[PDB]
Amino acid sequence: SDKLYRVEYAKSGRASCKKCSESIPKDSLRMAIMVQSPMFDGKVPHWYHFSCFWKVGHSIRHPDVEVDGFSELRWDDQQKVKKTAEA
Amino acid sequence: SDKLYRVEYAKSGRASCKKCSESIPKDSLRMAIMVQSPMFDGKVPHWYHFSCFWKVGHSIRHPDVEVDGFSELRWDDQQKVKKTAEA
DNA sequence: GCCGCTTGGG
DNA sequence: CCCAAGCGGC
Ligand SMILES: [Zn+2]
Ligand SMILES: [Zn+2]
Repeated sequence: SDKLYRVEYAKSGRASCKKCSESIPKDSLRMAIMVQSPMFDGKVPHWYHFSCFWKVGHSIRHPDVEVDGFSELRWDDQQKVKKTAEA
Repeated sequence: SDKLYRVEYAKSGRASCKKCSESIPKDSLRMAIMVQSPMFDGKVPHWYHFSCFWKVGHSIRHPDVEVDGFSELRWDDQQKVKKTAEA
């Protein structure tokens, strides 16, 4: 995927939020900025809590196309993403 | 539990049959005799392919009460175990 | 318990 | 890609 963002239910509880540095609980809704690695050739996620992600300021117009993983979210959460992005 | 035997769909494909020595395929029906390790507070399974389990002299009168995991098997496999035990 | 395979974080 | 945790086998 060449998308800039990723959203998903946390696969583990081990990722640390880049903003607040607190861990992100398994299964919770988390979002990443996908960035190029300096260790190897490929993208790595910078994970944030859902709310922390928005606090650091993004202009995502069409979440469905711009955020990888969007379509695999529960409808409930897809709507929370769209809603949040628009505001 | 405290039961001597366990039956389940194999959690991996890595276990080797203690009768025939061949690997037990992931998700296949497998059976174990359970033994207490003197090295740690935990039970160790000797796994077997379903068919091989009966060829080594392991024997079962009441699967329902003797074999841990029996009631969680698919109906088909419950009747297979019960039938094979009676035989 | 120990260890290797697999998964996940980076 | 490297490293470490989680899981599975024993
Ligand atoms: Zn955060
Ligand atoms: Zn066998």
